[PDB]
Amino acid sequence: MRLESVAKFHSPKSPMMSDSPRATASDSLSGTDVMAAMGMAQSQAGFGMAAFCGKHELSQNDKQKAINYLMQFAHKVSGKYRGVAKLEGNTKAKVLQVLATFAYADYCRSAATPGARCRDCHGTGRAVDIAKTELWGRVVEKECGRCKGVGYSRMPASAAYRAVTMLIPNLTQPTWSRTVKPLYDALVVQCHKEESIADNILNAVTR
Amino acid sequence: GQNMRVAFMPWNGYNFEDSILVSERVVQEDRFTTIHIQELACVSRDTKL
RNA sequence: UGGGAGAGGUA
DNA sequence: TATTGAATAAAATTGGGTAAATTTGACACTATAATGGGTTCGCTCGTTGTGGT
Ligand SMILES: [Zn+2]
Repeated sequence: MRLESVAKFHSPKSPMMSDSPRATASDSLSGTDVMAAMGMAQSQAGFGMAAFCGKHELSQNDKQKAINYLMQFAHKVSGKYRGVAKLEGNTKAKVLQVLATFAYADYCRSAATPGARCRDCHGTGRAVDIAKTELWGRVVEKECGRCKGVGYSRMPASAAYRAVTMLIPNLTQPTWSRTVKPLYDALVVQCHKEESIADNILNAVTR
Repeated sequence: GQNMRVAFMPWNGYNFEDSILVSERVVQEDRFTTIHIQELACVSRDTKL
């Protein structure tokens, strides 16, 4: 909708290659007032802006901001999950830290993650069926059967499980799926929710 | 330039280190008012698009 | 857009 | 009266390979005779290495 133009604007100055430049007007916007509007829209909807900049690897310092906001949300929301609600203070802080970091890395994982692109489709998730081109004449496409359309290898949730059972050893996989993993999926759904509400507030500001 | 009635005296530090204090009648009578003509251009070029 | 020369000038 | 660990089946992933498309890079266009190039200074002063009786 509105947010990805700002991610275009976080780059350095790229060289132009065209004819007569410099419209010199206020047709869309400048490049500094977009950052000023990001500043005006930070007192509310800062979670989604921090998560979006951490996801798209522009301003690689608000990854820790997004992990801290997710940790605060998990501290506020942990009173409805039976596996985490009985633990003691610093141990519950450390399990919330480790599953917040893994949930944020799962939200961040797209086809630009190093070691995550599909082998066949090279990320596009769209290969050409040769038989339908031979019978139709025109060029066709299909779904990349190895990646199954998404274009990248998804993050398995058991990585957080392996990283928490170095700290909680007596927590096996069935109770991990029963009363811990809903909190992890709640964290990634909260990341997507905060990014959507930040895009909504950005579009409300720069309108 | 113009011939200016000039007094040689320090005036409250307003001519401190090679500074000049000027009456408002020199600005009213428009004595040192200069005209500055400036040329802007606009070229209509043949873009390949 | 934005780089390099050359010339002159101000403190 | 639940909840949880062992087992489990289905689905996603992964490393390897593989036959078949397909892309890459290189070529290719032909006869009278013809046979060794155009740059650079009044533009001071200290240092340092390299070469020389
Ligand atoms: Zn694929």
